[PDB]
Amino acid sequence: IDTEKSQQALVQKRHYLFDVQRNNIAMALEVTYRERLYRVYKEVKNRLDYHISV
Amino acid sequence: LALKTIDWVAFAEIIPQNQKAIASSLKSWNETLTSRLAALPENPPAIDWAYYKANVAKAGLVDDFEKKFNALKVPVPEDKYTAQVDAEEKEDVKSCAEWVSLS
Amino acid sequence: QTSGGPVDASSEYQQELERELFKLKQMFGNADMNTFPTFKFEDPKFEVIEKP
Repeated sequence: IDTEKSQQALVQKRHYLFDVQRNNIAMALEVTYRERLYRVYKEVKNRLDYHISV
Repeated sequence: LALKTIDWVAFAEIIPQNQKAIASSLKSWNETLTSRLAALPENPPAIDWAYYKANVAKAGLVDDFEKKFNALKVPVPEDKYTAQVDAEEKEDVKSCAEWVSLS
Repeated sequence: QTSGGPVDASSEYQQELERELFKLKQMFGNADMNTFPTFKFEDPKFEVIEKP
């Protein structure tokens, strides 16, 4: 009985798998997005400092 | 920012032995991803103009640079990855529901 | 009085200024740093997530 009861709660917990995938999705998305934001911020800063330097 | 908090040994409890490694890799990814999120702030510090307005003697270079920057819109990419995992989750829900009913 | 002299009669130091500015450029970059920057945007890789 209890072993089946154990199997009940276990499968009940199965939903963790999906949300973790979701977590990586939203994470990696903002990563590439913010990485793009700092790529563009760095590159324009580079040209800006280059001219003011020379 | 919508992040679902998670246990982790509970995660380990629900991995079939055929595909542990990838899952573990997945796990690994998560952690480094989290670090990569804490490795940089949300928004870059916007470049001011007055400091360059009064120091860059080049004609219009600072001006048109700042303008094309304001005229720049970074491509904020869309997932196209969440819907499929949602559907897979739905199917898995159906399967575990019938399983638990029969049990 | 240098409005008439773009360098005010230096008559030399170009042979070194060339190298100085060349090195300054080649360490700052190699593109046309006088123009607005262009940007390519890559996108991440992915994989099968469901049970195979």
